[PDB]
Amino acid sequence: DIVMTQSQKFMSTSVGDRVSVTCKASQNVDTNVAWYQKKPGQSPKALIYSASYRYSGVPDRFTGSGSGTDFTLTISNVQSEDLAEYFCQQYNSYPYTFGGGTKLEIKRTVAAPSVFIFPPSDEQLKSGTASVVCLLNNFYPREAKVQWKVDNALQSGNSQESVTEQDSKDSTYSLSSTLTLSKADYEKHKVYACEVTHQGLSSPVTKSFNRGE
Amino acid sequence: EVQLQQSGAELVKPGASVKLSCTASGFNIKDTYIYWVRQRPEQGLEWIGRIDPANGNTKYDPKVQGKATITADTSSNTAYLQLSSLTFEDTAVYYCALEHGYYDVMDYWGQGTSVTVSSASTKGPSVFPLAPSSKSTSGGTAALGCLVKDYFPEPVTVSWNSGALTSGVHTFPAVLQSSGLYSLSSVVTVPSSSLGTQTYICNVNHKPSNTKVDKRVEPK
Repeated sequence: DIVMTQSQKFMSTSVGDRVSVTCKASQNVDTNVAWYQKKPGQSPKALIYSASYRYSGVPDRFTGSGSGTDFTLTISNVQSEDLAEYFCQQYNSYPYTFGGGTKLEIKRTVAAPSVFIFPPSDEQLKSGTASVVCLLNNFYPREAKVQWKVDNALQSGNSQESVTEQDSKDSTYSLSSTLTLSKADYEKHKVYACEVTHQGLSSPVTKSFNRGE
Repeated sequence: EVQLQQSGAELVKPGASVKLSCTASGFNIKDTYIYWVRQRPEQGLEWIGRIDPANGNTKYDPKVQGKATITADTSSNTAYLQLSSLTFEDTAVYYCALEHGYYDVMDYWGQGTSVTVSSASTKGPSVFPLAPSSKSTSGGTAALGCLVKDYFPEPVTVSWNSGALTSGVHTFPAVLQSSGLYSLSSVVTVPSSSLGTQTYICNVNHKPSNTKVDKRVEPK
């Protein structure tokens, strides 16, 4: 039973520098290992063959070698916005085994988010539920903090956040904080806000809106 | 050109039989070697097997023998993937690809077919819009979207203006609720000047529950 490894769970590089990904195994084969890229939410892509080339690939922005119990893949970010995960296969013989793969964390400058708040749809009131969403369009880095306030009253646990993948062009991030309670709890108050303490922000910016205009 | 399209996602009960399909489209040739591949949402892929239109001696893979069996079709050259005795470990995203390295120099991957092996029933989601407020404008430019709540099968495809919009799009991953259900939001940034009756729609589609609603968004 042939095995393999990436020996790296996650990887983070700068915008332009090169990065060398390793892939090891327990046997020995040459001019047979291929690689793939699982684009974020998109199918895997034929990244290489035999550690040689690949259709419609980069000119040579990525390149790697290594046979036997060792291998690598270096990628020079010459025109590289690409952010995805990459995998090695033992296509030399059955079970054509694969590997652990490693994620790619493009570093970039700190970016502040643009903030917009949205009230529950008037349609959602017909169910007694009220889902209030605080939105963060484009920002960097990942680590941050959100706080909910309703007429000065803090909120805990009653909120959930959804974190997207990384955008192809700008490396900015996007999160959706979802506050939800019964329309009873909802209609009982007038002023609703989300406080936002971002690592790329001086003071927590608190955006709000009043019900009924 | 080539398409290699597969059927939509499915949901069955633990202890069922399933036979998947992946069409040929442009690969009517017999020299292609299509393989079967699983991808659990925990970022884990595997080689299920392969098949040769001419004598496909491959049909299994160690640690998997007995759980699946591939077969082919002669009418439209569609490889069938039979899967029985299904458990929750079988829950993964599956693919098909045609790459004849000694004849061709390119390949293509199928759209993907998602499987859900759970005891719950299908459930169409709830689509509540997100109207752009006066505070949703930041520098003469606003933003809008919509929310999809409460869909049991994970595959939900949010289109916008019928597959015509892509700028500034941010579709969020399926976060689970305490209700045991998924919810996500599909947002997009737009100019505040588009308030003059520039109409946008969340052309969401839920193939499992046959739930297809294209909900428009309007301020207030």
